[PDB]
Amino acid sequence: NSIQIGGLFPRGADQEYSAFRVGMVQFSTSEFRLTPHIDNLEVANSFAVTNAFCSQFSRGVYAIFGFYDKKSVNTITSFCGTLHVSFITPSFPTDGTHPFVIQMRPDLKGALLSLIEYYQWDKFAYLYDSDRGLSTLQAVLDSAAEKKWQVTAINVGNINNDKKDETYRSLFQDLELKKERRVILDCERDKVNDIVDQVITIGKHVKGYHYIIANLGFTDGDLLKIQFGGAEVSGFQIVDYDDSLVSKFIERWSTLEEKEYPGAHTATIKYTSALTYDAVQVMTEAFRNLRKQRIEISRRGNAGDCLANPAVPWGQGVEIERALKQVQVEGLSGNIKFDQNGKRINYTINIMELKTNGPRKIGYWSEVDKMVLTEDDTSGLEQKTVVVTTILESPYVMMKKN
Amino acid sequence: NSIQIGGLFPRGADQEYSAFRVGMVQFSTSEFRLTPHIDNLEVANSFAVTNAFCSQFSRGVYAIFGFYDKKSVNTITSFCGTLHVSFITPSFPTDGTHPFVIQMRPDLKGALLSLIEYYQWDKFAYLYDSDRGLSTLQAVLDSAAEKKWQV
Ligand SMILES: CC(=O)N[C@@H]1[C@@H](O)[C@H](O)[C@@H](CO)O[C@H]1O
Repeated sequence: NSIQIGGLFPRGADQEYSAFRVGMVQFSTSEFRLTPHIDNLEVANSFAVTNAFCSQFSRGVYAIFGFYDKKSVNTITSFCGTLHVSFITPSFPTDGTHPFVIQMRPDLKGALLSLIEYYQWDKFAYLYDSDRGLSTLQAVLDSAAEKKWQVTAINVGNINNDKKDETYRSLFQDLELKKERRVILDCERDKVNDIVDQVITIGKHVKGYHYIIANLGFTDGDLLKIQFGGAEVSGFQIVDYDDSLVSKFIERWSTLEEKEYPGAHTATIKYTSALTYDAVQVMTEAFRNLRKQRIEISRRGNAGDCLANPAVPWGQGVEIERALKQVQVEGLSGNIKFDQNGKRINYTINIMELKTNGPRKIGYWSEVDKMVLTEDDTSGLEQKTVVVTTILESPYVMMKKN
Repeated sequence: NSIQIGGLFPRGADQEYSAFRVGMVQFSTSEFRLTPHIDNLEVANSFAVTNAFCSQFSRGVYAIFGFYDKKSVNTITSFCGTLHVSFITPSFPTDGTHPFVIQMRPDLKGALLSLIEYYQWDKFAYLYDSDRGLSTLQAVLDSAAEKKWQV
């Protein structure tokens, strides 16, 4: 029953962890029940990640669930490659094929490239943050030559917070040199709200400007401050609140007490936390399929010191990989299915534009069909005031007497 | 007075290791010396670098000369940054202020940003590989808007 797993959670991720415990209750059965070992660490420091991963490998876990930053992702991936320990995470996908990793986050690259091709953009800005890797940036730069775009790529990530008001105003005066009106905010939701706060201050949110929020959590941030500005805003949504399964989860989620489960009394859930809840369901059904297939997975003895030289890989970790990558269930992220590399496949991402009446589902793409949604004939406000420009020159346009 | 040192060298790098051996003989003095432990490894595997760093730390070296890739660099920086071990490298610099690291290679990007200015280039082609990295590519793109370049 007690199947041991390793848990690595950042120190600022409250809702992301509280989503893990709710998954532990919803998916626990009488056949068996997972026994997590949790340690809160600074995810950026890779030595602590190395120390914590070895702190789990010694205790004899069968799988590990955690996170990584740009600095620490290499530590996880290579340790899990030689030790055959399976790793499930909601953090960004690796920049290539890495085994013994189960990346719950879907590949956003195919969404953004297509979304730009829908709007027929041939010149746009792209403010990226290295915190989530430059895999998305390498794609737009690669596709810049095929479709003859002219990208204005600015590493907005490396900035300090005490000179933040001076440099952000200094940034848009550089974006003003080309008269740029098409920006892509490839940042995490926190930096987005920091950018959006400065966009209103200088006043670049009026009729004409068009932004893209290039992350899976469009509705997760605060969007009411540029909703009435007039500038069109796009984004991506993976946590579909239209579906019934989520509507059931939100009912139970909306009621819970916020003292025991921090960050849970709201009506929405972050795409990080939502994937955590679904990550439990993958680890559940994986060991469940290990029972039905009659496979022995318990450790023969002590795992030992992780720095084992020569390197010792336990053979029964392979079947845990093969069982994890055969899971095909339904959750908050639509269909959840994994390829031989652990990348999400068969998935569905919604495209949301911000209008006057709040968020609105307008499009969706798939790894086999792009930009399909036809059509959003329902809803619809039917309101528009066209802007006509002219010049005061007689007799075409003259001011009246009174 | 035999001082012990951690030596981290990749496999395909032979002349680099040659130069290290030459430097020791040229600078070794009569009253103290450098006693290196040389772990030849593949620099890309983060576990290997971790495994090799601890083999040097347990042997009790006083400083470590080595290299790093795009992947393994963060393994070195945090490991030395917490253990206070000194690391000396000719690999490309750290994108930031990481202590206990001695970067022998100087900052090339500032020079390239200036040379492009001298030739008065306004549109050009930039070729790069993701293996070495992209910090210079981040730099040319950082000043492509500021200086009106069509990269
Ligand atoms: C070919 C295939 O497997 N299609 C499935 C579809 O049947 C299912 O309704 C949906 C759930 O979101 O996920 C898709 O991947």
